Amino acid sequence: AAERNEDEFYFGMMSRKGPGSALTRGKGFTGTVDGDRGNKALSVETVRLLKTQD
RNA sequence: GCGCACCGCGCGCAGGGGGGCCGGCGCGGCAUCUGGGAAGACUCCUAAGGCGCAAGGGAAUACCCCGUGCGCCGGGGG
Repeated sequence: AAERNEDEFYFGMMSRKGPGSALTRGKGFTGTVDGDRGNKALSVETVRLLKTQD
């Protein structure tokens, strides 16, 4: 954290959401980067399929 | 009709059959009036925007709140 480069660029930054700050995260601030549970916003046709099943 | 005063009524109670059919309650209609809901698509349809589903974040942690992907309607213009 001391010897980091402020103008650094990685291409995972275009596909990840950073740790933020206490002001952009607020009470839900830990110092970490969130990960993916594999959940997704599912479209309306396939939810119609899943609710005919239900 | 028994017990209580065999110098008395009435009383504690078992309950027959009908009565005053007095009022409440129950059920049935009730031309209207009253209230609520539904309601006509000219009407009302919450606004120039809203709604739904699925994910994401936060909690008064039963409720609720905020703005990503899919859709559904709408206003305006046309």
